[PDB]
This record gives sequence, structure tokens and C-alpha cells, in this order.
Amino acid sequence: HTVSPVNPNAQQTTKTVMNWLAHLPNRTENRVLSGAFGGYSHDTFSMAEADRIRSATGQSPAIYGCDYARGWLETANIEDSIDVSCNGDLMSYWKNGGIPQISLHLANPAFQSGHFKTPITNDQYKNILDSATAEGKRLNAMLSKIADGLQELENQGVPVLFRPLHEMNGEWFWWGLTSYNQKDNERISLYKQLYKKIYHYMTDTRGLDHLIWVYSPDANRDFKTDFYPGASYVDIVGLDAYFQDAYSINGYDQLTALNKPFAFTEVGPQTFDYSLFINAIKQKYPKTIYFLAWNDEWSAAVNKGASALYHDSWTLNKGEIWNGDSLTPIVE
Ligand SMILES: [Ca+2]
Ligand SMILES: [Ca+2]
Ligand SMILES: [Zn+2]
Repeated sequence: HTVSPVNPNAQQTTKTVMNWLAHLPNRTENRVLSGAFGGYSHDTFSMAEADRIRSATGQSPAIYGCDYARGWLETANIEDSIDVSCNGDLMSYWKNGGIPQISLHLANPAFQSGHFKTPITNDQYKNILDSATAEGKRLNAMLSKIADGLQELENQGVPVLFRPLHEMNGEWFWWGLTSYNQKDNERISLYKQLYKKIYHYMTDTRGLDHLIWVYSPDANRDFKTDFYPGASYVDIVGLDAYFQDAYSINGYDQLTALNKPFAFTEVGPQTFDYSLFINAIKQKYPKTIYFLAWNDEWSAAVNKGASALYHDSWTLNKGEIWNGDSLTPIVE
């Protein structure tokens, strides 16, 4: 069968990559893309983690991540928290046989700037969703700058794993719940409204056809599927998973039950041997199509088992996506 991006107008390369990703679990090898977070644009983003992995393993992560939004920063205009200068490196990563991933630690448009982990009321959340308000204008200012950045990548035909509004079932970011494991049906409904608002801004208003849309709840909180905006708005589902024991991560059955390709959209030690993580994928989470190790203390290069992780027969690394001018063959 053919798995198509939820954006029916998606670029051919993005279409081909999405279908290819969906068929990885039919393989006996090269069926889980490695990944690493490279950092926050114009703050911590660099190629240093990729290079540490090359040095330790002789291989590079298939996926390299950047985050555009430094949402803790106090700035004159809220959109100043967005920087897209990591694009050059992301485009080179694609040209050199990998794939970019972009997340957003968005500043909080309820307020003048910053406050990414300061909670808001449902009333404020409604203002944010209303383009006529001071709040909604701040959100749109941020979305416009993000889209300007994404446009750069679209112009070079670069598919992007785009992972907005993550960990929404957590109680830290402004866009999620306000209280630990406390259901709020209006908040859940408002989240879906915000997700769909961003989807339609990027896809319709800005015509961005190179985005693969990733839904990434936290593995250590309830309501993992309650926030799911639906089959027509999500390409890949996954867990942000920080754990001590790779074999007891919660949520795989629930998310795979949505019949979407599944990924470990973030991974790291909770505080650790990454070789046990790939082993656990084979036994417990076989439909995993990729993992993205976080940076700093969580990274593969600074923990045990980097070589075993990267050299495992299941692990698909930079340079193993393409065979010349076409993707490596699909197993149907
Ligand atoms: Ca376009
Ligand atoms: Ca390999
Ligand atoms: Zn098929």
C-alpha cells in the first residue's frame, strides 16, 4: 500500500519519504532511524553532537534536530524568540544524506514575551486562538517568522519532521495542561484547536508542502491519545520518553493503536546504556521508525553503548536513506 502525507499537496520528495518511513518495520535491517537533537537555534545549536557520534561510532544520526524557539527569553517583540539560522546546517544535513527535525519551545503569547513554562487560563488560551486580539497577533507574529524559516527549506525541497506543541499532556508548557495528570476537557479541546490552527496556517496560508507532522505526548503522563487532533492532521505519532529502564516505557500500545507510524520523538536517561534501548525496541517497540536522543546529559555520545546502538543491524544512519538518486528500496 501507499502511505501519503496528511497534506494532500505535499511535495513529491516529502510524499516519497513519508511512504518510505511507513514501510520500515517490514525490513529485517535498517528499520529504525537514529537521531540527535543539535540544540536551540542561535543559542546551543551546532554540529558538535553529530561530530561526537562520528568520532565514537564512525556514523552520524539519520535525523538531526533544531529548535527555532527560545521561549524562555524576554524580548522587545515576542517573535524575537524565534531564530532560524540553523537552517543552513539542516539543509546541508539533507544534502549529505540525513533528514532534519524541527521542534518549537514557543514563547507564550498570553504575555509580552518569554514565559514558555508559565501557565495560562482557558480564557487566555481563547484570546490566543483569536487573530483579532493582542494575544492572537503575538501568536501569528511567531508563526509567520517560523514559516519564513520553513520556507527556506521548502525552496530546496527538503522534507522536515515538524513536531509542534509537544508534551501537551505535561503540566509545564503553556499550551498543555495546567496541573499534573489533571484532565481538563476544555483545555484538551483548545489544544486541538491550536494544533489545527498551526496546521492550517503553515499548510494553507503559507503553502508549506514539505512538512511531515509529528504528534508527541510525554511518556510519563496520562491522556496520551486524548490530545490527538485526528488522523487527517498527524503523519507520525510518538513518545517523548525519559526513562531509567528501556523495557517499561508506557504508551506504545495506545499510540500504535492510532494506526500511524510510531517513533520515539525524544529519548534520554531520566536520572544508562543505549544498547539496551535498541534491544528493547526489538522486543517491546518493534514498529518504532526513529528515535531522537536529546542533547547535553541525554546524548548518545556521552552515555554508554553508542557504538552498539549505531552499529546494530536495525539502526539506519546518515547515508542509509538514499542509494544514489533514489531512496533505498521499500519492502512492501
Ligand atoms: Ca510552497
Ligand atoms: Ca545501518
Ligand atoms: Zn505498502
